[PDB]
Amino acid sequence: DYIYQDSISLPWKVLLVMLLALITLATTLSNAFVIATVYRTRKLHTPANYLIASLAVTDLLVSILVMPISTMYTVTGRWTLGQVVCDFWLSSDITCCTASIWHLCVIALDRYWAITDAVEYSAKRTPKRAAVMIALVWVFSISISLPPFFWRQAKAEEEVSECVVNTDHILYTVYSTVGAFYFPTLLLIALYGRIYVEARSRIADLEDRWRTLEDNLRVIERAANAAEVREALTRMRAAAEDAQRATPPSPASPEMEDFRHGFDILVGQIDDALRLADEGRVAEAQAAAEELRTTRNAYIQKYLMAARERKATKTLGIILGAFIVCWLPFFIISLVMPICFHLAIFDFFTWLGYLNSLINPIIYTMSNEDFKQAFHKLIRFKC
Amino acid sequence: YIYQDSISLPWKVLLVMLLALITLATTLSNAFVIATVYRTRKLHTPANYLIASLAVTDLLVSILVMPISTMYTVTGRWTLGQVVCDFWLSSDITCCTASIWHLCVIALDRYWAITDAVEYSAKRTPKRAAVMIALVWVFSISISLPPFFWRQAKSECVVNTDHILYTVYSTVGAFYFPTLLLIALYGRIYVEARSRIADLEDRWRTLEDNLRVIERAANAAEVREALTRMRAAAEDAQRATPPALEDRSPASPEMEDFRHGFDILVGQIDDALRLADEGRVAEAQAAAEELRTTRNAYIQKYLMAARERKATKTLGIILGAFIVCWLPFFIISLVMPICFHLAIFDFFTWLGYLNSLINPIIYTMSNEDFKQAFHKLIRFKC
Ligand SMILES: CSc1ccc2c(c1)[C@@H](N1CCN(C)CC1)Cc1ccccc1S2
Ligand SMILES: CSc1ccc2c(c1)[C@@H](N1CCN(C)CC1)Cc1ccccc1S2
Repeated sequence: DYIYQDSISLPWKVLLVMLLALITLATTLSNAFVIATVYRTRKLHTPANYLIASLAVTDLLVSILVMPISTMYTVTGRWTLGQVVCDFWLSSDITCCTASIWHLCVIALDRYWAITDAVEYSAKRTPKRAAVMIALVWVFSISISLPPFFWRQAKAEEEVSECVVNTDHILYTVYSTVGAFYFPTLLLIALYGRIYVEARSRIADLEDRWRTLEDNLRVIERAANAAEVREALTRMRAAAEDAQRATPPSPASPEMEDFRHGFDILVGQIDDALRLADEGRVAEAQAAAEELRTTRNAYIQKYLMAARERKATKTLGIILGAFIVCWLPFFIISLVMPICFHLAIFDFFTWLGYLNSLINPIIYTMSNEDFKQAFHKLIRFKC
Repeated sequence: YIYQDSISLPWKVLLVMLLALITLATTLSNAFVIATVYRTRKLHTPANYLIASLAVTDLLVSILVMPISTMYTVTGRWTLGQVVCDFWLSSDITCCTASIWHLCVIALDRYWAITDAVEYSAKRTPKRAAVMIALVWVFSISISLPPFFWRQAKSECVVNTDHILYTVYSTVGAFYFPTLLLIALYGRIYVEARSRIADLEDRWRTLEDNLRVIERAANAAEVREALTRMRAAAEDAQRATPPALEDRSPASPEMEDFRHGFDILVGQIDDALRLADEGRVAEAQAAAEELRTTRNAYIQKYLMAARERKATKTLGIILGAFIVCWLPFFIISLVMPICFHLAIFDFFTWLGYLNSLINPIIYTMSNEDFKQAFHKLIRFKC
């Protein structure tokens, strides 16, 4: 029994409490940054952003209930706080960190329902629905941490020298590891590959509907009779109609209302250029095609931003990517620990795992343009 | 565009040849085991009954799954229709699931055989082994049952991706959960074995040093002090039961020989203590020379514990191979939806099936009962 913390000198001990309390703080500020931004901004009050808020709540509770106590226990190498504190430290640590994974999946589940059931769930999605999901996330995270302590009743010790999870029951060693990490993690990897292709699909959908509207504008311009024109317009009508069915979705930006109003305008123009041929004016419908092209240049160069909506999916992929690299090495290494300086690196991937609670809100700021401007506004880098 | 069409007929033939070889080798290997168990009277145990039902499982892969797979892989098309695609996946999922869970039920028996060695030796019957077999199959079934329960409501054969819920639940409950169970049950028993060898490897160091002492000892106080600690070492060696024999029957003939061997050696310590009371010391040093000869014969024979830890390691090679077989399938399966690629996905499916071959061949290579059973069959020995 040799604690390696003793070999590490006082200069580095200080640097490490400094560094870890920095991380602890950086996490306390970043997640507080998000929760305030959501609550204060009326624009952002959505069942979508509540999940994002309750995620930062969770990651904030790591920087509060877990991370500073870890800061002590990691640097020192001994647990001075006793048994009942060792209890709630692990309980909160598993529960918070569990809830942060399950808030991610409840987020991606809402994003799954926002697309596939876009028609259905837009009515179903209330704050109550977002709230009940949040409640079950915490409640599950609790009942993951609840089993170790029900069993602890047989032995009682006056003094405590160390605080790590119970390895007595293998049953709840696996159950926790999987139920808390593996299961909802693999869930998110599945919900990403799901929605990544969904985005890839609906963009090919509308890009093909654009090639319809693009080529048929060339047809109307080049068509020498009234029949080839209406033929183009009828294929443009059914294309704009089909394109309308598929919509990108969370705060729906003013620009996006403008591309949907850009379609109702465009369909308004297809209805007029048909009335123009009914009036018998063909070379006018070829001037109405010069018109549609200007509406195209107005709204569709702006629609070259549905291409951004697909990239807004990739950012959740980067969360998933970061999330994994953070926690997985812990869960890789934790199972090999009994067989396998080594205890130093186990302590490391716990912090690397806690580092997710920092990394989750900073991504939203970098990725999401709502928060980035909220961010630029606070420090005043952008007027 | 299906790439099976680009692959030429000569290689098509080599691949049905290779896969049907694997299909056969698996049909042969697992039948080899099941026959050996039933036929050998020595081997009839609830322990090997589990080992048999594992080979049963792996045999059903070489039957229900592998020859049908052999076709669908080489051609690239499923000609057999809907109701066949149903039972092919059902059997494939159920068998391959049962093979992971027969492994864990094996390691669960090995866990209860060691840690609860006192308790479970009475609890372990064939009935106890059998009910476990049943729940293994039953679980494996109810993993394959949901796709079909749900399709009732509403050219190629692959698993249902409609419910992401049961895409995951199946992937985890059938593979990830019990695999991680086995990795945990191995790290459990690997250290458990390391512990019981270290206990008695330390007891060896006690009785060795105290023999140096008594050989270098000049007094009755120093000798009797040595003898008391040698007695209590044998008594404290008796609280700890040995791992090779805990997996055996607790009352085995080999076990009584090491416990009676302790009673002999302690009986020898009782005379050399009584010898010091009479005032005879250098006679106890003729008695100490006597102790060394007896101890070496008994300890070199019990030095088969170097073997018990290694008999655990053979499950470690199974766990190791098993994972290397199936994991790449489960690595790739999650990356497939996003990410020529379908060629290698088909490959780790066969590499996964290759486990059904690799499981019984290990028992032969590892277990010395089968190795001799094998040499006898083919007439390897003159
Ligand atoms: C096999 S040991 C094990 C099993 C389950 C869980 C953990 C560790 C948990 N640790 C983290 C480190 N902390 C010092 C103790 C609790 C890791 C985690 C992370 C995120 C969500 C849920 C969980 S549950
Ligand atoms: C995400 S796709 C998926 C999900 C669950 C399972 C499989 C595949 C299973 N495959 C293998 C290939 N075979 C053609 C069909 C069944 C693989 C396997 C292997 C061992 C034990 C249980 C299982 S259950």
